[PDB]
Amino acid sequence: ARALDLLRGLPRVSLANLKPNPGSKKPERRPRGRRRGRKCG
Amino acid sequence: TARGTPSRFLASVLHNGLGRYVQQLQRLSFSVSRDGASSRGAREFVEREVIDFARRNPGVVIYVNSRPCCVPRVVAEYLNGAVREESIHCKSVEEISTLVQKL
Amino acid sequence: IGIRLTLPPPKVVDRWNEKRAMFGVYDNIGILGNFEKHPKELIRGPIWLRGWKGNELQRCIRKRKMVGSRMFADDLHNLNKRIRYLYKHFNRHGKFR
Amino acid sequence: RSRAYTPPEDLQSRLESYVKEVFLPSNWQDISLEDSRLKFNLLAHLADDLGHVVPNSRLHQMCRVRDVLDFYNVPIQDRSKFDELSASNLPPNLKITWSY
Amino acid sequence: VKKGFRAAFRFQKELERQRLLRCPPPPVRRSEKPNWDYHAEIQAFGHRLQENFSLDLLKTAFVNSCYIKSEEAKRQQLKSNQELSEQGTSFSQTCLTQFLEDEYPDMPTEGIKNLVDFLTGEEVVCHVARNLAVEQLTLSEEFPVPPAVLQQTFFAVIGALLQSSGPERTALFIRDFLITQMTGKELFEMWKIINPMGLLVEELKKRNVSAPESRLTRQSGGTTALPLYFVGLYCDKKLIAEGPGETVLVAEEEAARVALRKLYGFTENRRPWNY
Amino acid sequence: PYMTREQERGHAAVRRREAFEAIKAAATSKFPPHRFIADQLDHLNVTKKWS
Amino acid sequence: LRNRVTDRYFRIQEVLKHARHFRGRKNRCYRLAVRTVIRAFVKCTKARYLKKKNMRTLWINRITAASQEHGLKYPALIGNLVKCQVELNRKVLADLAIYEPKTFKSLAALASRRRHEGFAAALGDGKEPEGIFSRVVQYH
Ligand SMILES: [Mg+2]
Repeated sequence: ARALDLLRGLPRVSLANLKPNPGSKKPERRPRGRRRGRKCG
Repeated sequence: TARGTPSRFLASVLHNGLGRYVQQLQRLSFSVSRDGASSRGAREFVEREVIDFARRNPGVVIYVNSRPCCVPRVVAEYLNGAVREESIHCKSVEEISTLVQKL
Repeated sequence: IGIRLTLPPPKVVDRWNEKRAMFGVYDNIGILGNFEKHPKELIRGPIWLRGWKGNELQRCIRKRKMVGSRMFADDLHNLNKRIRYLYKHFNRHGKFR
Repeated sequence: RSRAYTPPEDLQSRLESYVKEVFLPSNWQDISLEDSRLKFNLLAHLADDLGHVVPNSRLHQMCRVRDVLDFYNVPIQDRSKFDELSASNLPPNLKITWSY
Repeated sequence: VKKGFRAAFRFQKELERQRLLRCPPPPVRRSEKPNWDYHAEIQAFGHRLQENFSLDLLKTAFVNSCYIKSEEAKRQQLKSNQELSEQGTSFSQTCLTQFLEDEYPDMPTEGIKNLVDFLTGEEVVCHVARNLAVEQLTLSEEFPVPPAVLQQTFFAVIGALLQSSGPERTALFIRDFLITQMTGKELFEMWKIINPMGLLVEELKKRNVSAPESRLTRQSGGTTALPLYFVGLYCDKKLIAEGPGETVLVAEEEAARVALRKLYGFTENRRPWNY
Repeated sequence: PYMTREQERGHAAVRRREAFEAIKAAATSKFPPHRFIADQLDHLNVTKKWS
Repeated sequence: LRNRVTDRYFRIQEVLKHARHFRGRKNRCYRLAVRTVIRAFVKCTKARYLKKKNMRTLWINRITAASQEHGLKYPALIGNLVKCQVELNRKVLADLAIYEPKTFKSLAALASRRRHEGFAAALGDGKEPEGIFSRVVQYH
């Protein structure tokens, strides 16, 4: 694992570094604004 | 819109190109939080490029103030007294080297 | 013009409060305590929704069947009306069928 | 306690004292350190002789006295950023104040 | 009471801006404000003008005499500006007259003396010194720096430059900053004359040319309140000038100036300054 | 016309087939992109500070 | 109300600052001021098409003015400066009418001499030598 040596130079993982996997969280689509809500779908 | 905003004519300061070209930038004043997430790109500008920028323009004196700020700023002062304070909050290194070379 | 003319009193926040410093302890009590307990026997709340998630029609139907015998009378009549409303909403109305 | 470690000019020599005190054959820069007594003793000398510990993240990486030799001939420099910039040739149109 | 900090913080900083549009502060100089370093800003000064000053000599070209008489009166609870603003005023009063005579070898001694009285007077040179950031590098007693002091200080900078690179650099530094100030100006906007028809007769008698005849070349609307005349100035049936005007005595006075601008080589389509 | 219909029969069939086989190989080569340890560990940088 | 909007003073003031110079109640009341700021912003971008058009008919009207002092017309000047391969546009030609009128007397002379060289060429249709100002400089 070369990836663990990359962890040495990075700062420590806190609860302020966390990020879900890209694709795991979809954006919630809510009816405000010109596109999403006029008759709101 | 142009009726809602002022106007002016095309002018240089002191006939800037006739005899010699005088760089109109006088000062640059960065304020970068050391422990602060918004100044993370601007910390690398002070790291990498603020030495390299300070040798392409010797007539501009640069200050890096490095205090507890929440929104890092660059205060560009010109020879005629106009002050442009632009905010480099959460910008990359690339977006600041274009920001500062534009000022 | 509802915006305050003075800035509000400061929010101090104790990050090393006893609740925050020991937050999370025994969340993993099953997988490294020989499974004698589940992590949902740590959750403390209403007796009907311990270790159980549902929408509002599943929640009021479950609250009625578990705790409706000792609910207050004008508070129970609101629950039967609410179940009768959320039945009609969730089963008869909506965009998708 | 300061982390400023400078590799001395004689690290190749002081190590040959320290392999020989942990053992002793030739090709003394390629001993496999798979014994833990032979790894603890060699690395508890080199910390107490030099003031520079092996980190836990690099501890399993050193299986050869080749690999212990080059951990000690790198320098560790531990300074603040104001110390790092002001000792780094600032041009005279550059002022760095540090309100901290 | 809606909770939250950020709108109350924006609104607090946007009421401070309204406190400055109702109660703005009096001007303080750049020295007693944050981000200032005087030995820095004097080095960076010369690099802007592309000139190699010598910093002991440039630093004292900002120490005025009035600054000194406050420091010693405050010391109860330095070399001046004067030596360097004497070599820098006498040089730029003499290096300017050499350029204006080589470019216009037909202007008299009375006009070029008044051209150099304008380029070295207080109102051009304190527009040059204010946009070259001299006003922020001075040491003086008061603020904003009065044009007695700022016209004095800017020539001590030219005085410092003369002893640091000599005339063959300083004849440029006046050509690039004081000579460029006459660009896009008419002649009698600097050298203001009374009765140009008097000044035109004697210049014409000097070149052994006879009298100019005032004469009405073109006109329009002579019985209205918006007339136009063109008064042509004939010197033996050749015109040397003609000028317009609202009435006849305005157009004859202005055609006298049109003649002097052609006589002196200060016309509008004259050859520009070579830089 | 320079040729007739009998002369241009199949005269571009080698390039016309080859052009579609690049349209077909464009369409049958859809996949999710490679996902790296680079873009994941790079989010640890958001708490980078100075000493 | 769990979370309500505190930033609403600053959203009103992005639209009211653009309406400050208006008349009546469309500078103060946001509901009227948002329909006029929108309509002012629609007119501002559709006037980038009419600034360019209205400049050119102003240039054409100033060229028609000055080419009639010299006897020509606008089409006899502009079409004939093309046949002399002189590719000056309308903005510069209106600038020469006002600010350099000895040159506009030269361009009205060049356009008219080429105009006479076209009548005198197309009378004897067939092989006749071109005028001096009728030769094209071909580029290759
Ligand atoms: Mg609507």
